[PDB]
Amino acid sequence: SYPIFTVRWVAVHTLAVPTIFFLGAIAAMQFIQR
Amino acid sequence: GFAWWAGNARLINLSGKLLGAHVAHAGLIVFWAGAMTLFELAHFIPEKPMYEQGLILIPHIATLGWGVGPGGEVVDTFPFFVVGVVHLISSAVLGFGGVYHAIRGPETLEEYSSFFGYDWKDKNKMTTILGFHLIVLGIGALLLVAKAMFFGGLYDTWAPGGGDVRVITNPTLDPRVIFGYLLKSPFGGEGWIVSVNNLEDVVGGHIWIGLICIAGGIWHILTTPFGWARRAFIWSGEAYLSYSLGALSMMGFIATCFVWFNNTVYPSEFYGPTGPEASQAQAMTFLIRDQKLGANVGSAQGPTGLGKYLMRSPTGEIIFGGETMRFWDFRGPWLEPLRGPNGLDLNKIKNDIQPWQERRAAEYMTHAPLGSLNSVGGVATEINSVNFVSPRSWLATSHFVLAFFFLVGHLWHAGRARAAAAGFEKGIDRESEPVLSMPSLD
Amino acid sequence: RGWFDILDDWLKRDRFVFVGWSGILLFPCAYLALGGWLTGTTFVTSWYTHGLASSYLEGCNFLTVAVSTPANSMGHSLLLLWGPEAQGDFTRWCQLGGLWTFIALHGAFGLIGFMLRQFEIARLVGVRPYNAIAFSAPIAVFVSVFLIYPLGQSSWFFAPSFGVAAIFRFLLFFQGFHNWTLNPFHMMGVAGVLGGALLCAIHGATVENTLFQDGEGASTFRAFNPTQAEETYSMVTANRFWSQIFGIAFSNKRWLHFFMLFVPVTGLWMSAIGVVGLALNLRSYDFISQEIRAAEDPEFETFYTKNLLLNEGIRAWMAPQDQPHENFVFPEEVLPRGNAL
Amino acid sequence: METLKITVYIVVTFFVLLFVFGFLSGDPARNPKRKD
Amino acid sequence: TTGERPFSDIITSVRYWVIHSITIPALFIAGWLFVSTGLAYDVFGTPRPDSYYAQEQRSIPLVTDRFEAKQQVETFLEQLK
Amino acid sequence: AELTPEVLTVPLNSEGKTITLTEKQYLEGKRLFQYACASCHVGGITKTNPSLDLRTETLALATPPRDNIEGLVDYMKNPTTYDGEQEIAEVHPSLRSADIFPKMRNLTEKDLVAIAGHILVEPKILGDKWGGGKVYY
Amino acid sequence: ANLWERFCNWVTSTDNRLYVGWFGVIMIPTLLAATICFVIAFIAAPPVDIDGIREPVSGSLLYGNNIITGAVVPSSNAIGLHFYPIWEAASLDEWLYNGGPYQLIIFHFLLGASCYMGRQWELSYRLGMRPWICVAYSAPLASAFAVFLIYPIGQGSFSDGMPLGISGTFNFMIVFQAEHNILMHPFHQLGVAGVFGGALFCAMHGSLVTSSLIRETTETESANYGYKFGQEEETYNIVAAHGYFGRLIFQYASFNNSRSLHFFLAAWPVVGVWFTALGISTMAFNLNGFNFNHSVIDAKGNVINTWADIINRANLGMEVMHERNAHNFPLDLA
Ligand code: CLA
Ligand code: CLA
Ligand code: CLA
Ligand code: CLA
Ligand code: CLA
Ligand SMILES: C=Cc1c(C)c2cc3nc(c4c5[nH]c(cc6nc(cc1[nH]2)C(C)=C6CC)c(C)c5C(=O)[C@@H]4C(=O)OC)[C@@H](CCC(=O)OC/C=C(\C)CCC[C@H](C)CCC[C@H](C)CCCC(C)C)[C@@H]3C
Ligand SMILES: CC1=CCCC(C)(C)C1/C=C/C(C)=C/C=C/C(C)=C/C=C/C=C(C)/C=C/C=C(C)/C=C/C1=C(C)CCCC1(C)C
Ligand SMILES: CC1=CCCC(C)(C)C1/C=C/C(C)=C/C=C/C(C)=C/C=C/C=C(C)/C=C/C=C(C)/C=C/C1=C(C)CCCC1(C)C
Ligand SMILES: CC1=CCCC(C)(C)C1/C=C/C(C)=C/C=C/C(C)=C/C=C/C=C(C)/C=C/C=C(C)/C=C/C1=C(C)CCCC1(C)C
Repeated sequence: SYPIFTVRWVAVHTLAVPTIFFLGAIAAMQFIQR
Repeated sequence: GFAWWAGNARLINLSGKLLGAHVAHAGLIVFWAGAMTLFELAHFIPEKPMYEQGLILIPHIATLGWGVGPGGEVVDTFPFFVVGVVHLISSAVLGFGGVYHAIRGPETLEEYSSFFGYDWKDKNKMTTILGFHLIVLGIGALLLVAKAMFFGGLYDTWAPGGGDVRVITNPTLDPRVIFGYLLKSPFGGEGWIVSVNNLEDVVGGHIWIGLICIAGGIWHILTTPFGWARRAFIWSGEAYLSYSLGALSMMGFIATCFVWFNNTVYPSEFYGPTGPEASQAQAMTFLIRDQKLGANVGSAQGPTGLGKYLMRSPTGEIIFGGETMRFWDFRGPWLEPLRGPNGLDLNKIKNDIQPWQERRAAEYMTHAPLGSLNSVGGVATEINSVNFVSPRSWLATSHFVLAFFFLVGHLWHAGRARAAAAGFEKGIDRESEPVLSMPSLD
Repeated sequence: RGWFDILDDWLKRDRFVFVGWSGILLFPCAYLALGGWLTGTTFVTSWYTHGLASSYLEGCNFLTVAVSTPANSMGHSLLLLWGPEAQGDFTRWCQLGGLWTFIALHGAFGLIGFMLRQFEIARLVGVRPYNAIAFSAPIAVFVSVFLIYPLGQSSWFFAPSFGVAAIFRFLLFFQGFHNWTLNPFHMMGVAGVLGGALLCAIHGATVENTLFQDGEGASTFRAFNPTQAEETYSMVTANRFWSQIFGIAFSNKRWLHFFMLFVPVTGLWMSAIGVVGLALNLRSYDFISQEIRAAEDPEFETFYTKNLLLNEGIRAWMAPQDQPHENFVFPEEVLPRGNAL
Repeated sequence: METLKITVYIVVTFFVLLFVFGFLSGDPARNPKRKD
Repeated sequence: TTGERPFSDIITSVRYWVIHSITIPALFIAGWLFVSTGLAYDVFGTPRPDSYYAQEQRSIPLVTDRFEAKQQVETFLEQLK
Repeated sequence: AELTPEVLTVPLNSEGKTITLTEKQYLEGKRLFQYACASCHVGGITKTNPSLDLRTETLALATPPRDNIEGLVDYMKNPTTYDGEQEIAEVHPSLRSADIFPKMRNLTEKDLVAIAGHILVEPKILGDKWGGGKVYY
Repeated sequence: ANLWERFCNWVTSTDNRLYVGWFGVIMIPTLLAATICFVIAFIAAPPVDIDGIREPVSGSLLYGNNIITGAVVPSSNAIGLHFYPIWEAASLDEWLYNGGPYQLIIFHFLLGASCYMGRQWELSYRLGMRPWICVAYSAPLASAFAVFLIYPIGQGSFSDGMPLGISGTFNFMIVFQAEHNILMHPFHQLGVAGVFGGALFCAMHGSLVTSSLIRETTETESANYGYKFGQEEETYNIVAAHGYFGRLIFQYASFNNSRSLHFFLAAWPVVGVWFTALGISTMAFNLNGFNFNHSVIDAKGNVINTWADIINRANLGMEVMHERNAHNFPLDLA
C-alpha cells in the first residue's frame, strides 16, 4: 500500500522527461558537420 | 573507529595489509610509466619536435642519451619501446604481490617474522627500515652516474655542435662546487640548485648524494635516535607520513621551478624553450631581422630612452631590451656564442650570427610556453589554429598543484598526529576542559 | 468548511515537496524560467539580435551558450508572444529575443513566489522569518541588474544575457564603460561577499575544532544527536582561542549567527544600489583632482590613470562587435594602442 | 650599508635560533593532557 | 516519513525498470530525431551552417525596427532562397 | 553560404589558367598548413616578420608573382626574398631545406598544391581577417 | 627555574593576553617590519619605476594620491626576480626609485603570515583543541602566495606581482584577464563558486539559527541577551530549523547533524579558494583559460562569433593598452 502517482511523481517527471529528450537532441548534435 | 571515507586509516596497525596497499600502489606507478610511454611512442612522429607532441616521458628517456643523436634528432625508437614494455611488465609482479599481501597474506606481519614486522613506536626498527631505503636511494643515484660514465653517457644540449650524447669522464667532485649550489640564493641570477648548467656538476652531485645516502643508511641501521631527537618528534605512523608529505611537497615545488627554468637537464630540444628563453629569442629574432634591413641595433634608441634592442642590466651587462630585460639571466647554447665579458658583444652581433641561430630563435619564439587549457597555442587573445601547450607548462602546473596539496596533507596529518599523540584528537573532554582550569585573560 | 479552506488543507499537506499557496506562483514560474533557459541554450540563436551563435545546436559549448537579450531596436518592449513585435509567431518570437523577457519576467515572479514560500513555511512551522528576510538580498541584485539597469539604458539589449561567457562579457563591459571596480557600492559588496565567505569558513572550522568528545570513534560526526540539549562544541575554548590569536573573539552565539546573516546580505544590498546608479550612467568613473593634475603634468602617473587607458582600450576594441546596431566603423588608425602591440 | 647588512644577518640568525631551539626544547610535552 | 514510496525502493524494483528501459531510450531517441530530421532548426528559426550569410554576403542580418522586425528577418531569409 | 566551386577556383599560373580545388584538397591544405606553417603564419600573418603577409595582394606584388599555385609551389621548394634577389632556404622551411626543417620531409607534390590552394582560398572566405592580425580577430 | 626554561614557559604560556609561541617569535618581528614599512611607504614613498622603463608611477599620498589610488608600487622590471635588499642599493634614494620597499614588505608579510598559520596550530595544541583551523587559513594564505610570489616567479619579475593598493589591485586583475583569460578558466570559476557559495551559506546558516532562537527575552530587549557565554544548553532549536529548511526544499537536502553542517560550511569556501589560488599559481606558468576564439565557423568558413569572441575583443583592448610604452616587439610573452 503506497500510491504510485503523487505530486512527487509529477515534479520528478516534470524534470526527467525533457532532460532525456534534451540529452538525445544534444547527442545527435555532436555529429553535425558544416 | 574510522568511517568508510577514512577507511585506509584502518591499515595503520595491520602491517601486512598495509604492505599490500603500498606494493599494489607501487604497481600502479610502474604501470602508468610503462603504459604512458607506449602511448607516447605509438603517437610519436619523428619529424616533429617532441614538444609539438605532448610528450613528457620520451623526453626523460632521450635526456638519458637513448634514442637520439646529435641535435636531439631521434635516431632509434626501440629504446623507448623497451623502457615502456619493461615497466608495464614489471607492474604485474607488483600488482601480484600487492593483491596477495592486501587480501590473502597475513594481515599483520610481526608474528610471522620478527624481521618484517614493525611497530611504529619502535624507534630502532624504524631507523633500520629508513636505512635500507636510504641505501637503495643511494644505489639509484649511482645508477645515473654509471649511465653517464660507463654506459653511453647523457644528452648534452651544450655539446659543441648543437648537442649530442657525451660520456662524462670528469665528474665534478670538488665539494666547493657541489655544495656551493646548495648555498646560492634562490633568487634571480643565482637560482639555488636550479641553476646547475653542465653535466659534470650533475654527475658529480649524484656521486656525492649516492655516498651520502649509503653512508646515512648504514648510520641509521646501526644507531638509535639520541635523546634530543626522541623529545622533539612525535613517534607514530601518522607522524611519519606527515614528515614525508612535507618532504614531497618541498620537492614538488623545486621540480616545478626546475622544469620552468632549467634547460640543461630539461633540454629545450625535447621540452621546448623556457619562458625566458622564448622571450630572449623574440628580441634576438627582430634584432636579426632589423639589422639585415640596415638598422644599427647598438645605437637605436627606443621610445623610453632605453635601447630598442640592447641595454644594460643593473650591473651593467649588455642585454636584450624591451620587457625581456627581466630575463637577462637566461643562458642557452644558441645565445652564448654572442656573449663577451661585458655581456652581448656588438661585433659578434653585427658579424657572427649564423643561420642556425636565426632558425633556433624563430623556432623558440613561436613555441613559447603559453597556451590555453584546451591546447590552443599562443597568447590568450590568439585565434584557433595551432594545437600546442608546452611540456614545461604541463609539468610545472601539475607539480605545483600536487606540491600544494601535499603541503595541505602535511599540515592535516601533522596536526592530527600531535593531537592523537596527546589524546585529544577526538574532541574536548567535557569533565576536564583545559581552558576551564585556566585563569581568565581579563 | 467551505472550499477555500478545503484547498488550504490540500495546499498545506506535509508531502515530499511542500506546495503551499506560494506554490501557485512559484512552481510554474520557476519551471518556466528554467525551461526557457535550457530551451534557448540548446536550440535558439542570437544571430538576428546580436550577430552571435549561442546554442548547442549551433556548435556552442556550455561556457559560450546563452539566452541573449533582444535587439537594441526593441527598446524596453515586454516582447509578449502575442504582442505587436512577434504577432504570435513562436519562431519569430525566439529570433527576436522573446525568450529573454520570458525568462527575466517569469524568473522575477518565481523569486517572489520563493520568498513567499519562505514566509509560508516559516509561519506554518512556527519559526521566525529571518531566512525570507535574508533572501531579500538576492532579489535586490536580480531586480537591479536584470530589470532596473537596462530600463535606465536604451533597451534590454544592454542587460546581462543568460549565459556563462555572456555574463563574463557583462563584467568586462562594466569595467570599460562604467569603471565599476572604482565604485564604493561595489567595494562594499565585495567586502560583504568576501567577508561572508570568510565567516562561513572560520565558523565551520572553529566548530569542528572545538568539538567535545561525545563518542569513542575517530569520525566525530556520529557523536551528535539533533535533539540533545547540549552545545556540541565549546564556545568557551573557541573564545579563548580567538581572543589569544586575533585579539577579539565572539562571546555570544546569537550575535555571531546574526552577524553571519548581516554581512553578506548587507553587502549585496549595497552593490544593488550602485548598479541602480549605473542604470543612469551615474558612475564613479573619475577623480577630478587626478585628471586636472595629469592633464597639466605629463610626468604624473598613478594606477588610477593606468586603469583608464585599459578602459579606453576595452571600449574601442569591443564596441563595434558588441553593439552592432551602432554600425561603428573604427579604421585601424583610430584604435588606441601602445607600442608594438 | 654593510653595517646594516651585518645587523640584519645578526637579528635574523638570533630569531631563527630561538625558533629552532624552542621547538627542540620538548615541544610535544607542552600540551594540557599527556606530557612527553 | 511522508507516505510516498522510498526512491531506493523504486529504482531497484523490477517493475520500475521494465517501464523505464523503454521510456528512457524512447525519449533519448525522440530528441535525437528532433535534431536529425531538421525539425529543431525550423521550429526555432535557428540558422543551419549554410544559412547564416548569403554567398557573397558578410553583413549580419541585424533587426533594426521594432514593429517591422518580423518582416525584416523574413526579408533576410528570402535573400538566401 | 558554402564552399562552392567558384570560391575553390584559384589561379594556376601567371598566364591566367585556373584550377578548381575540391573540398577535399581545401581541407587537406588547411590541415597541412596547420602542421607545417601556422606556427608562424596563423591567420595569414608572419609572426617573425610582420611586414610580410599571405594576403593575395601582397603575394601578387612579390617577385616572382606568388598569387598562384605555381608561384606558391615553387616558393615552398626554393623560397626567395620578396624582390627575388636571394634564396632564403637556410632560414625558411622548404623542400630544398627539409634536412634542417624536418616537417617538410614527408610533404609530397600534391600536398604542396593543397597547401598553396588553401592559402589562395582563405582570403576569399575570411576577407581582411586573413593577413590582417588582431585588429580583425 | 633555569633561565632558558623560564623563557620557554613565557613564550608558550597560555596566560598571555595574546599568545606568542615559537611561530610568534618569527611572526612578530616580520609583521612589524612589513607593517611599519608599508605605512610609511603608503604615505610618503616617492614614485617607483615599476616597469623598468624610467617611467615612475606615483603611489603614495604625499605625491598626489588618495586612499583609493595609492599603493606601494611593485619593484622594477629591470630587477626581475633579483633580491634587492636595502644594502644592495648605492643609497636609499636608489632603493626607493627602483621599488625596494615592495620586496621588503611582501617577504616579511609572507613569512609572518606563514607563521600566523603555524601559530594557529600551536595554540590549538596548548589548549587541547583539534588542530585544523590552520588548514582553513591555508586557503587565503595560498592566495596571497600566488599573487605576491608564484605569479612573479613564473613571469620572471616582481614587477608583475600584485600592487599593494586598491587601484593597483584592479590593474593587476585587468591585465591578468588580457594575458590569461582568467574568467574562462575553470579554477577561477570554482573560486567564484567557493566565494558566492560561501556568502550564501553564511547568510543561510545565520538566518536559520537566528530563525530558531528559543524565546528567552522580551520584545524590549535584544534577543542576544538570551544566550549567556559558557551556558551548557544550546540556544536554538535545530530540529525546528531542519523542519523549516527541509520543507523549503525537501527533507533530505537538509542537515540535521550540526557537525556535518559546520564541516560543510568550512570545506566549501576553503576548497573553492584553494582552487582559485591554484588558478593564479598555474596561470603563472601560462596554462590559460579556455580559448574558443573562432571556434564556430559556417559551411563556407566565415567565422560566426559567440560570446567568447566578444570577450576576446575586450581582452584585446586590455592587451594593446597596458604598459603602453614597454613593448618593442609584437608578442607579449611575459
Ligand atoms: C591505491 C588505492 C588503494 C589501495 C591500494 C587500498 C588498499 C586497501 N584498502 Mg583502501 N580505499 C581506497 C583506495 C585504496 N585502498 C579508496 C579510494 C577508498 C575510498 C572509497 C578506500 C576505502 C577503504 C575502506 C573503507 C577499507 C579499505 C581497506 C583496504 C584494505 C583491505 C581491502 C580488502 O580486503 O578489500 C576486499 C576487496 C575485494 C575482495 C574485491 C577485489 C579487490 C581486488 C584487489 C581488485 C583488483 C583487481 C585487479 C585488476 C587484480 C590484478 C590481479 C593481478 C595483478 C594478479 C587494502 C589494503 C579495508 C581495510 O582497511 O581492512 C581492514 C577497509 O575497510 N579501503
Ligand atoms: C617491498 C616490498 C615487499 C616486502 C617488504 C615483502 C615482504 C614479505 N613478503 Mg612479499 N612480495 C612482494 C614485495 C614485498 N614483499 C612482491 C613484489 C611480490 C611479488 C613477486 C611478493 C610476493 C610474495 C609471496 C608470494 C609471499 C610473500 C611473502 C613475504 C614475507 C616473507 C619474505 C621472505 O622470506 O621472502 C624470501 C626472500 C627471497 C626469496 C628473496 C627475494 C629476492 C628478491 C626477489 C630480489 C630483490 C631485488 C630487488 C630489490 C628487486 C627489484 C628488481 C626490479 C627493479 C627489476 C615478507 C613479509 C610470503 C609470506 O608472507 O607468506 C605468508 C609469501 O608467501 N611475498
Ligand atoms: C630520508 C632521509 C632521512 C631521514 C628522514 C632521516 C631522519 C633522521 N635522522 Mg638521519 N641522515 C640521513 C638521512 C635521513 N635521516 C643521511 C643521508 C645522513 C648522512 C648525512 C644522516 C645522518 C644523520 C645523523 C648524523 C643524525 C641523523 C639523525 C636523524 C634523526 C633526527 C633528524 C633530525 O632531527 O633532523 C632535523 C634537523 C635539524 C634539527 C637541523 C637541520 C637544519 C638544516 C640546516 C635545515 C635546512 C633546510 C632548508 C630549508 C633547505 C635547504 C638546505 C640547506 C643545506 C641549503 C631522524 C630519525 C640524528 C639521530 O638521532 O641519529 C641517530 C643524528 O644525529 N641523521
Ligand atoms: C602519501 C600520501 C598520503 C597518504 C598515505 C594518506 C593517508 C591517509 N590520509 Mg591523507 N592526505 C594527503 C595524502 C596522503 N594521505 C594529501 C595530499 C591531503 C591533502 C588534501 C590529505 C588529506 C587528508 C584528509 C582531510 C584526511 C586524510 C586521511 C587519511 C587517512 C584515510 C584516507 C582515506 O581512506 O581516503 C579514502 C579516499 C577517498 C575518500 C577518496 C578521495 C578522492 C579524491 C579527493 C578525489 C581525487 C580525484 C582526482 C584528482 C580526479 C578525478 C578524475 C576522474 C576521471 C575520476 C589515511 C591515513 C583522513 C584521516 O585523517 O585519517 C586519519 C582524513 O580525514 N587525508
Ligand atoms: C501563475 C503562473 C504564471 C504567471 C504569474 C505568469 C506570468 C507571465 N507569463 Mg506565463 N505561463 C504560465 C504561467 C504563468 N505566467 C503557464 C502555466 C504557461 C503555459 C501555458 C505560461 C506561458 C506563457 C507564455 C507563452 C508567455 C507567458 C507570458 C507571461 C507574462 C505576461 C502575462 C500576461 O500578460 O498576462 C495577461 C493575462 C492576465 C494577467 C490574466 C488576467 C486574468 C483576469 C484577472 C481575468 C479575466 C477573465 C475573463 C476576461 C473573463 C471571461 C471572458 C469571456 C470570454 C467569457 C507574465 C510574466 C508572456 C511572456 O513571458 O512574455 C515575454 C508569454 O509570451 N506565459
Ligand atoms: C550566482 C550566485 C547565486 C546563485 C546561483 C544562487 C542561487 C540560490 N540561492 C538560493 C537561496 C538563497 N540565497 C541566499 C543568499 C545568497 N545567494 C547568493 C548568490 C546566489 N544564489 C549570495 C551571494 C547570497 C548571500 C546574501 C539565501 C539566504 C538563500 C535561500 O534561502 C535560498 C535557498 O534555499 O538556498 C539554500 C536558492 C533560491 C532557489 C530558488 O529561487 O528556486 C526557485 C527558482 C526560481 C524562482 C527560478 C529563478 C530564475 C532566475 C532568477 C532566472 C533564470 C536563470 C537561468 C535559468 C540560469 C542562468 C544561468 C546563466 C546565468 C549561466 C538558489 C539555489
Ligand atoms: C588492493 C585493493 C583493495 C581495495 C580496492 C583497490 C582496487 C583500490 C585495491 C587496489 C588494487 C591495485 C592497485 C591493483 C594493482 C594491480 C596492478 C598494478 C596490475 C597490473 C597488471 C599488469 C598486467 C597484467 C600487465 C600485462 C602486460 C602484458 C600482457 C603486456 C603485453 C604486451 C607486450 C608484452 C608488448 C607490448 C604490447 C602488449 C600487448 C602491451
Ligand atoms: C645531486 C645533485 C645533482 C645536480 C647538482 C647538485 C650539485 C645540486 C646535486 C647535489 C645535491 C645535494 C648534495 C643535495 C643536498 C641536499 C641536502 C643536504 C638537503 C638538506 C635537507 C635538510 C632539511 C630539509 C632539514 C629540515 C629540517 C627540519 C624539517 C626541522 C624541523 C624541526 C625544527 C626546525 C625544530 C625542532 C623540531 C623539528 C621538527 C625537528
Ligand atoms: C555534466 C555533468 C557533470 C556533473 C554530473 C552530471 C551527470 C549532472 C552532468 C551532466 C548533466 C547534464 C549534461 C545535464 C543536462 C540536462 C539538460 C540538458 C536538461 C534539459 C531539461 C530541459 C527542460 C526541463 C526543458 C523545459 C522546457 C520548457 C518548460 C519550455 C516551455 C516553454 C517555452 C520555453 C516557451 C513557451 C512555451 C513553453 C512550452 C511554455
